[PDB]
Amino acid sequence: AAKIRRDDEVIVLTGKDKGKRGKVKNVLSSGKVIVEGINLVKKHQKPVPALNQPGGIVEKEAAIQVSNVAIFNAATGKADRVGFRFEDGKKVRFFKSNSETIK
Amino acid sequence: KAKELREKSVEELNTELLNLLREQFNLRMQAASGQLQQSHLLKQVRRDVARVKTLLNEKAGA
Amino acid sequence: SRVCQVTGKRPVTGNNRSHALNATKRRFLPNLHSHRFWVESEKRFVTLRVSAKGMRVIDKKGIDTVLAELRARGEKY
Amino acid sequence: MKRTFQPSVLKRNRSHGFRARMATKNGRQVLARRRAKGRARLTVSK
Amino acid sequence: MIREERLLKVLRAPHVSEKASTAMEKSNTIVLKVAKDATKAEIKAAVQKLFEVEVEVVNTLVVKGKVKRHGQRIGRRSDWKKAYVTLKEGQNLD
RNA sequence: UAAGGUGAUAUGAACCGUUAUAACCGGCGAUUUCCGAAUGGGGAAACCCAGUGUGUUUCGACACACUAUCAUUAACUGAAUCCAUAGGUUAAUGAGGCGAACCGGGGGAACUGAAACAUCUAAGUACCCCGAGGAAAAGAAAUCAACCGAGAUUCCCCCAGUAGCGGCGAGCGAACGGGGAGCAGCCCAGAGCCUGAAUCAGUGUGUGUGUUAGUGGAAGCGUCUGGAAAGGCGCGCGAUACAGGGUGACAGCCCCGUACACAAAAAUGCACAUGCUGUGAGCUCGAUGAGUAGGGCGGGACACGUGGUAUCCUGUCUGAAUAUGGGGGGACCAUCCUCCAAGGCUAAAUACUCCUGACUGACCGAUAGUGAACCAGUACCGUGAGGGAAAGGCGAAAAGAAC
RNA sequence: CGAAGGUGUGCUGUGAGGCAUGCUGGAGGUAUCAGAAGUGCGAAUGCUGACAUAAGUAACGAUAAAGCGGGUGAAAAGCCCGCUCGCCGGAAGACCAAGGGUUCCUGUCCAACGUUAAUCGGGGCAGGGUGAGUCGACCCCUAAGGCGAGGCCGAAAGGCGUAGUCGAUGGGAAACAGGUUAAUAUUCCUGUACUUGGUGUUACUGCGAAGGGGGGACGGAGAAGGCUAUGUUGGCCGGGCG
RNA sequence: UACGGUGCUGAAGCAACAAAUGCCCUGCUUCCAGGAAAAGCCUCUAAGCAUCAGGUAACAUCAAAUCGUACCCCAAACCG
Ligand SMILES: [Mg+2]
Ligand SMILES: [Mg+2]
Ligand SMILES: [Mg+2]
Ligand SMILES: [Mg+2]
Ligand SMILES: [Mg+2]
Ligand SMILES: [Mg+2]
Ligand SMILES: [Mg+2]
Ligand SMILES: [Mg+2]
Ligand SMILES: [Mg+2]
Ligand SMILES: [Mg+2]
Ligand SMILES: [Mg+2]
Ligand SMILES: [Mg+2]
Ligand SMILES: [Mg+2]
Ligand SMILES: [Mg+2]
Ligand SMILES: [Mg+2]
Ligand SMILES: [Mg+2]
Ligand SMILES: [Mg+2]
Ligand SMILES: [Mg+2]
Ligand SMILES: [Mg+2]
Ligand SMILES: [Mg+2]
Ligand SMILES: [Mg+2]
Ligand SMILES: [Mg+2]
Ligand SMILES: [Mg+2]
Ligand SMILES: [Mg+2]
Ligand SMILES: [Mg+2]
Ligand SMILES: [Mg+2]
Ligand SMILES: [Mg+2]
Ligand SMILES: [Mg+2]
Ligand SMILES: [Mg+2]
Ligand SMILES: [Mg+2]
Ligand SMILES: [Mg+2]
Ligand SMILES: [Mg+2]
Ligand SMILES: [Mg+2]
Ligand SMILES: [Mg+2]
Ligand SMILES: [Mg+2]
Ligand SMILES: [Mg+2]
Ligand SMILES: [Mg+2]
Ligand SMILES: [Mg+2]
Ligand SMILES: [Mg+2]
Ligand SMILES: [Mg+2]
Ligand SMILES: [Mg+2]
Ligand SMILES: [Mg+2]
Ligand SMILES: [Mg+2]
Ligand SMILES: [Mg+2]
Ligand SMILES: [Mg+2]
Ligand SMILES: [Mg+2]
Ligand SMILES: [Mg+2]
Ligand SMILES: [Mg+2]
Ligand SMILES: [Mg+2]
Ligand SMILES: [Mg+2]
Ligand SMILES: [Mg+2]
Ligand SMILES: [Mg+2]
Ligand SMILES: [Mg+2]
Ligand SMILES: [Mg+2]
Ligand SMILES: [Mg+2]
Ligand SMILES: [Mg+2]
Ligand SMILES: [Mg+2]
Ligand SMILES: [Mg+2]
Ligand SMILES: [Mg+2]
Repeated sequence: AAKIRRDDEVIVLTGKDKGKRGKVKNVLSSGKVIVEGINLVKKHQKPVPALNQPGGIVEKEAAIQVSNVAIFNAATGKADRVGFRFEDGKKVRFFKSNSETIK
Repeated sequence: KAKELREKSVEELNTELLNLLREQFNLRMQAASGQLQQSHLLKQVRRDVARVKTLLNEKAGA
Repeated sequence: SRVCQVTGKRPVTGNNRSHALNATKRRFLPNLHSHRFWVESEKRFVTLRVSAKGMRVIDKKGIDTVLAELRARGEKY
Repeated sequence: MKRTFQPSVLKRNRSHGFRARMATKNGRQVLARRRAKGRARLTVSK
Repeated sequence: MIREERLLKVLRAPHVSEKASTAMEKSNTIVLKVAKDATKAEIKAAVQKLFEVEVEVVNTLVVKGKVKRHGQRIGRRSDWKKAYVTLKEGQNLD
């Protein structure tokens, strides 16, 4: 009964990227998502002779709270909250605005 | 494999259990050396032996 | 154990009171004696560690009634 | 000097061991107290 | 007859060592890590059946586990059993 | 129920799965090493050694089941000793051990107080032992009362710190009666007559109601500051939902939830209804619990310390009448009243919390609160019983510092 | 647009105190009027933690004793190699039981430990290492003693104890020499043996016990005699001629 | 020759004397304080078995499991 899922396109509600969009890459069990291209940090990656890493300042994606994102409604161009309904005896998602089924 | 193994005899399940146990031995010696590079096969085999022993206690004496 | 088999008497505890009412704990033991009772029906003797009250009971009720009570109680004789 | 602890496992287990505690009534009360307190090593016995 | 399932659960691993390589090349004796409850007859039957090879004699010993410290928490490794399996002459094994 | 998973420190590796046998939750099942009541014998717990039987054998040997004790019952057997009995053996059923408090019983202190102390108190307390249940115990008048009457037991408030008891000291301390919670009465000592009729127990079935997984669940944007808005300033909307928690600062409208509405293949509780088995119902005529009541001696309990001391219990010695009779009414007698001992059963109101769920707090906030917020009954100490700690916080996020 | 808390300053009240504000801090605090208190600490040879003092003082654990060269290394009085010196030698050598429980060996490290340094270590980390028919235990047997079916006794618990069953420190079968590993060896290897049980043939034919008997099976002291271990000398062999 | 080692080869290997607190000796002598038990082992028969079972004698074959074994042990590793 998770509202925000993996291949969903979301917008960012709070944080240093308030308004940016992206796709979820994976959802974490702690109530966090990794959205492709948003919460970038620069980790000082240490070289390892095994694994063949030269070691540098790698910029990569950090997790973010599910509360801080919402599913982008591409029709209206905005964020909508997500409800659940049964269609054909099958639990589907829909937008709280316009009562449209999330696909 | 519970549906497949349910459609078998007692002697066929006992034969499969003995072939599983031979595969489990060959995997255990292979992972004893550094040769085995698929560690999940030990778990798959250990579950399938448990499924066979379960169906044997179901088909015989039950 | 100082227990009458017939009446179930048992050493009870009390006090020696002196003239100055000094109380020390004592015991009151039953006057138990082992006695062979002739059972006429079975034509044999039965030894019972019995008090003298129980011997008066056997003299009044009869030994067959008492050994019936001891079997219904579940007591060996 | 000769000190008061001269160890011997046989005498340790015959005197303070598990079956020596379980033999008597009061020894069983010792194991019941240590289980209620939650001792890791319930007795001497290895 | 010892059952084949037990014979499959007796042997754990080969033991690699300088002493194992020496006994293997000189005395033709392999060194195996075996199950702890395994006896000498179960080992001789297992090597004679699962490898199809002729065992002359089996010597066993129990290896006591070491006491290690992960961080500062104490711990103890498992006791395991070690078998010197002397093969007959001419026999060969990978 | 599901799009994400393979418990944690603790990554990684190798994999699984994405519309349904991935995972997760629940029900019923399966497996369930060894020790331990431990139960095949032993034993310095987690080990040693067997026996019998049925199976396999590539004759090397393997696997499985059973074998404790006691009680009761049945069968067989069986001494001195003729029968017999004791004893023996088989078989069946049951028990055993653990566990927080509450309960009933068997035993049972002392310090202390008395400004000493011995009677007394502490106190039938602490402690030990035995047994039981979800509660136990008690319980259906040989009771009170006072010439009016009440009508089993248990519990609460009064009566009343009264009456009394008491080196009449220290102290102990009712009852009658009244107001309440809760209420329920029955059976055998025995024959018949009508015969299965009430009720209860067990076992089924059906319905309802729970419980053990769960489902849906409303409504917000702009701007300023700021690292970050949930804050400020505007303008809206929901509310049977402004309980609570989280989210980068304080969020009814971001999330989880909440109000409300529902939901169970399976197991199971509780109600009814009813089936079956067993059980007897009712009427008549009877019967009416003997080494017992009482007594003597020695103790104990009753508020009552032997006192003028009733009543209750009994270790000892005795010892009645028995319905035309007997007990009690606080020495005792007489009158009167009241009840019927020496056989039993019985729900509720009552006591407690190892444990589970929900919620609450003018309870603590890391020298506090559990000894223990943290791998704590741990480290450590002790032969041992036993004693027994210290120790919380980077940041929003490791972005935990490449070079 | 910076709370509590901390640290200063200024002002104010008769006092306990109060107010404002600078810096730090980075999220809570709370008027008034009432209410309830785990409500105020300098002392209790108070309790717990931290830090002083004496003081860089005493001491650095047997008065068996050290010196030098070379090596390694960031660094050497302490480590390694070497040559000398000294000490024990009925022990300060070697082997075990009890007890401990990996302290054994190898590689690596020097923070802590080591009464100094440490490259070293019984220290840390990783790996390796203990091989049995004959050794020992287990096992057969019992002693003192323990437990104890039944049993006897006892308020209860329980006490004692029969048949039994445990219980060594004692009785009971058998393996020696040489070699080898960084670390095991009467355990491995080479050689040469030995014991007790089995099944199976062959010859022979009285077998049989929980019973009977024998044996096991037993003290102290003393005296020699016969030996061996072992040692000395000679011979022998190899080397030497200072 | 990795200077650690590893491989090959190998003489003589006798006698006398002294000699134990060790062995014969669980002996011998002597004394009084008068010096474990049981099994293994040997043997005797009892019921039983009757030409089978079992017994010993040789030979063959099989088995001998399990646990301990490192290291200190007078000591820096045990009790202090
Ligand atoms: Mg959010
Ligand atoms: Mg008293
Ligand atoms: Mg061994
Ligand atoms: Mg996991
Ligand atoms: Mg057993
Ligand atoms: Mg036992
Ligand atoms: Mg007193
Ligand atoms: Mg006193
Ligand atoms: Mg006093
Ligand atoms: Mg009751
Ligand atoms: Mg009246
Ligand atoms: Mg939901
Ligand atoms: Mg919602
Ligand atoms: Mg903040
Ligand atoms: Mg009556
Ligand atoms: Mg009376
Ligand atoms: Mg009287
Ligand atoms: Mg009396
Ligand atoms: Mg009398
Ligand atoms: Mg009376
Ligand atoms: Mg009167
Ligand atoms: Mg009655
Ligand atoms: Mg604090
Ligand atoms: Mg605390
Ligand atoms: Mg500031
Ligand atoms: Mg301040
Ligand atoms: Mg401040
Ligand atoms: Mg506060
Ligand atoms: Mg105070
Ligand atoms: Mg003061
Ligand atoms: Mg102080
Ligand atoms: Mg100083
Ligand atoms: Mg000075
Ligand atoms: Mg000086
Ligand atoms: Mg000095
Ligand atoms: Mg020194
Ligand atoms: Mg030097
Ligand atoms: Mg020196
Ligand atoms: Mg030197
Ligand atoms: Mg010298
Ligand atoms: Mg000397
Ligand atoms: Mg270590
Ligand atoms: Mg060393
Ligand atoms: Mg240094
Ligand atoms: Mg140092
Ligand atoms: Mg070390
Ligand atoms: Mg033996
Ligand atoms: Mg024995
Ligand atoms: Mg004995
Ligand atoms: Mg008994
Ligand atoms: Mg005894
Ligand atoms: Mg011994
Ligand atoms: Mg060595
Ligand atoms: Mg004999
Ligand atoms: Mg002697
Ligand atoms: Mg000689
Ligand atoms: Mg010269
Ligand atoms: Mg050794
Ligand atoms: Mg030494």
